[PDB]
Amino acid sequence: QVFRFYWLDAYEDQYSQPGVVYLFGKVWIESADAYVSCCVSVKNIERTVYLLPRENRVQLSTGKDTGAPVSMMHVYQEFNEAVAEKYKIMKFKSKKVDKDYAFEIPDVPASSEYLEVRYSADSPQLPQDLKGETFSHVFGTNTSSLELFLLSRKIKGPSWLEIKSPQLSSQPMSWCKVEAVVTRPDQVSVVKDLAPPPVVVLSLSMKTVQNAKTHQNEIVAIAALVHHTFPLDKAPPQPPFQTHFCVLSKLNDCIFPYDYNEAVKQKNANIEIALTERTLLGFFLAKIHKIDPDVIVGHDIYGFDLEVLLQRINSCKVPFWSKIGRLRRSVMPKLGGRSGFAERNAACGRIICDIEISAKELIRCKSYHLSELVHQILKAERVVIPPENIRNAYNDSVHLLYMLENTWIDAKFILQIMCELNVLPLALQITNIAGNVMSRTLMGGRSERNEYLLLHAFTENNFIVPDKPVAAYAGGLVLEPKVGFYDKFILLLDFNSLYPSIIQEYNICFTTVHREADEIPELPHSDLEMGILPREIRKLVERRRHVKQLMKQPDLNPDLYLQYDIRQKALKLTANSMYGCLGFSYSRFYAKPLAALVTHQGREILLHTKEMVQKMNLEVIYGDTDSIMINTNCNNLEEVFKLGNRVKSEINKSYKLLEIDIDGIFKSLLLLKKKKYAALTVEPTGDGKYVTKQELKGLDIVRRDWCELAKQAGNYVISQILSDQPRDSIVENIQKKLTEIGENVTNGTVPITQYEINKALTKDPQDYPDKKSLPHVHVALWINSQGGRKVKAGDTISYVICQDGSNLSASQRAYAQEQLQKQENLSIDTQYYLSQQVHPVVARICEPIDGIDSALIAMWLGLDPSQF
Amino acid sequence: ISLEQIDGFAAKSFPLCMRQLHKSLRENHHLRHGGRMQYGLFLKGIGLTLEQALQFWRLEFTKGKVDSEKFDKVYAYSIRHNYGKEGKRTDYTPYSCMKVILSNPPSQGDYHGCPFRHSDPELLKQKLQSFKVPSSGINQILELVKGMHYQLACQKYFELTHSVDDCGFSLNHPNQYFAESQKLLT
RNA sequence: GGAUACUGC
DNA sequence: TCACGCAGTATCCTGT
Ligand SMILES: Nc1nc2c(ncn2[C@H]2C[C@H](O)[C@@H](COP(=O)(O)OP(=O)(O)OP(=O)(O)O)O2)c(=O)[nH]1
Ligand code: SF4
Ligand SMILES: [Mg+2]
Ligand SMILES: [Mg+2]
Repeated sequence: QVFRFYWLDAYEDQYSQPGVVYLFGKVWIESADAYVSCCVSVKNIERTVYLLPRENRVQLSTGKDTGAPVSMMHVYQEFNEAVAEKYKIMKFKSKKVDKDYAFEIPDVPASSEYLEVRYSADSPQLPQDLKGETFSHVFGTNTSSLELFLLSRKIKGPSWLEIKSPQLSSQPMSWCKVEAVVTRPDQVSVVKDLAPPPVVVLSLSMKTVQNAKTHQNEIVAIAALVHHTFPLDKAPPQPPFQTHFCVLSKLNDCIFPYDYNEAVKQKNANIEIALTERTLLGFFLAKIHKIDPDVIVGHDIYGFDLEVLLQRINSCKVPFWSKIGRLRRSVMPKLGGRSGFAERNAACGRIICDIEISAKELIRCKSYHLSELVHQILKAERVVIPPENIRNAYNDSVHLLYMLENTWIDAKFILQIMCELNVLPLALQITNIAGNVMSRTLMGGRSERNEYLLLHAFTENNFIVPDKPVAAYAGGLVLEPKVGFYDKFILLLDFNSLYPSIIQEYNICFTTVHREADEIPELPHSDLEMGILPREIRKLVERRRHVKQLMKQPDLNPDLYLQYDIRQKALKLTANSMYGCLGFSYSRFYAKPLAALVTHQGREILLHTKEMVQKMNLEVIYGDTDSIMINTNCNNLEEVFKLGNRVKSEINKSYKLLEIDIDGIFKSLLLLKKKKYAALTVEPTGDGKYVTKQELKGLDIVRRDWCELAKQAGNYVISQILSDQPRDSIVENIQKKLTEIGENVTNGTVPITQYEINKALTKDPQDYPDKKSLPHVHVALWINSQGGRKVKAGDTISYVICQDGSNLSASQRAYAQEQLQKQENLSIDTQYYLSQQVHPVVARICEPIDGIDSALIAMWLGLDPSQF
Repeated sequence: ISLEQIDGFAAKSFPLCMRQLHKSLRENHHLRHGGRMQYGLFLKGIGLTLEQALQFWRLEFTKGKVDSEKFDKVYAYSIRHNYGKEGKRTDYTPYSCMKVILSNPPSQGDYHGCPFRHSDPELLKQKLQSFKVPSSGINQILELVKGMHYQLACQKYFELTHSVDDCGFSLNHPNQYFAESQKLLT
């Protein structure tokens, strides 16, 4: 009778079914001795509201204070007589609860005796500002059903749940294989200490064609790779896919080249050939229903894939669209909205993994296109099928099979990328730590995770959480640097988890600091008890520390090490966001005072540390909000380390939880400007020996808005400047290289790929009012004018600057690389690249180096040294 | 034209708007954006060449406790653009009195715009008194200002300051003011 | 004055 | 229905 199942996703519809939450997941069946999909419908999640009594009766805010003391009986009587009848509430259950509160609503005491009213969700909803004669405020009027369920039942992330006395379903309500109905929320509980079960995964890739007349994208091929036992707590399985299925549909006009029958016969029997897009979509829906994946992964799934899928299903009136999801519904969700919430609802109950979002969150790359992602992660080359050749490929069996295999290879690449980054296990870990739903975690963003973390933390500790919403302060301190070149060891001292440690040490929390609805609040007293925000922060920090210890294990696999590093980064970011949300205007926990205070304390700390270093008669040359660079003025590494230790201890002697550590020993340093420098980090191997690794921070060479050519040039220059060669020789070499570059440009020998400049779009192409002045936007517009996939906000665009005889400014002469390769009037504007890409960068890298000045550099490149 | 003589011109030929802008510039060695645009366009109109204007602005701003390289980094492009050297590369004409009156409205800390329109009557009276204008002339200028015909007020200023009974020209451009003053004097 | 980028923590 | 904070460097434009 007891139903034990692992829950993965939850879906609620606030408008159709009030008080119903649809949990989805896996259940164990002995008859098939396997795991099957299950859908449990929790019903009757009653609304709960909290009424705050007044200290003195007020005559409906007309006569003001009357002097009559108010007790819980008065509040209950007022609610039963006036409010209930007025707002059409039939039946409710009321009790008294002593609850604490510290947030941004004034006149609400720290700890008060609220009246808790529980009534069904079918009744109307009380207004937020409802004020009577005995109660001054109402909390929880617009709380969602899923939030109430998760917080009341203390459910945090995917886990094992036990249901007592489940009930069957009168009629089918889901496409799963097992169903159950819970008539109360108290019947669901969480059982700890059990392993996650395997979850099916389907990686899908689509290939379409734009029919010009309708300007609508038509699907011509789909490929999918399916794994039935993908783990959520172990390494990815090798190979990453078990089975596969491919479907290919003839266009509305073209016909097969009278050999597709033989081609498919001799190739394989797993390819399904259909004649009309309706049949293709129907077969895809049937296959999805049969396989029943818990995770569907793809590239641009939220943006293009699922949107086009739903659009084509609607256009073709393909029966049983709800198969795409897991719940059987009649009316399609409205097509539109921000991000992919409509797409998420269309696929309700199925986790969706867009490798673009996960790649943006986890790693950093110049471009997040599939080709670049495959190049940077899998280290492989992906061929590109031109958009204009897919239509023409319906002229030979070989070409059509090649197109289908290209789709298959794209699906395989997507699955491999998913496996490499550990997207799924990391998503599970983050979701468990925070407490949100997994789909929300995989949709990206940071606000929701911290929101749910603090929600759980406060609810567990008997608090009333706020109601969901319906350069503003000083930050860090950047010390003025002593720009130059340093040929001696530079000791970098960095604080460990600065802001989290500040929150812990000084006990900064909602319940500790006294805010007043733009001045820095005073530090909380030291006689209090640690709040909720500090404790949570501590937990996160400890997690990170443990991961770091794992990373420190000797003789560890490279790949695994990298994974651990990623994990560490994630956790760090989580903590930092737990700080940053405190100053997020649209956050559920906006506490700008607190955040300000945090930053202020950080500044103070840095100042003090600098002072101490100077009191030790050392030299301080840079610091960015938690760090100090010290010019050791020595060449004996051991001695440097000794000094490190010494100062380290000294600093630590002033703090309890804060700590400072040696973040690196630079053999040489080239400090150009605030947050722009390069160095040779010293990694010690033992016996006094050490290796050197080049490190760059903020230089144009590590920026994506400069032509690769220039970047490489600068890199070479840096390698020359940071070495130990005699300065004169260094300069000579630099000159030589620059001249080489000049020649390579003048003869046009440099590969075209090196002439590209990449830039991202913050808005859509149309919103920019400077379509002419902004080059990248121009290119985007051209792309959208062409007959291929459109470019939208967040999509990086690569462009080249060329010559056309227009005699316009460079900003107006941008062109797509393909365009340059196609048109017979466009040639690369050598001059520009030599004058505004290589020369600036190099000059800024050579500013503090004696013997090299702008003029000279220009000369070495063949430019005219007059206007420089 | 020489930079040094520019100050001299500010004594007589400069219309009151440019006089106010120049006084503020020499008092503080810095102008908000509107003042920069207006004064740069006017100095372009009088004839200050790109090299001359660059030198003047460099020398004036360097005294404001800013890095020398910062000027070439930031304001050089603006100075070039005023002379149609970059961007669309258009020989932008000097502001017309109609534009100045209907251009960006000055606020606290600003000194651009037409003083006759953007100065309170008491402030305009004080300024006119400061320039040793005869009491009758100051009263006449104030009366014209109250009539919303600020261009006529500037014409009266020109008549009084140049010791000419009638201006003889319809003042509709600050460069016209400077040209008429130069014609009368030189 | 404004607009467009992306580094640092 | 959404969306972490702030400090800092680099480039480019201002007609109807
Ligand atoms: N809100 C926010 N703050 C950040 C972020 N990254 C860094 N910070 C701030 C808060 C950190 O405490 C402070 C110090 O920067 P660090 O890179 O040295 O990180 P932290 O000291 O916390 O840890 P670590 O030195 O890597 O062990 O900078 C971020 O992504 N978001
Ligand atoms: S009327 Fe024209 S020239 Fe005279 S002060 Fe006003 S803006 Fe300057
Ligand atoms: Mg740190
Ligand atoms: Mg400014």
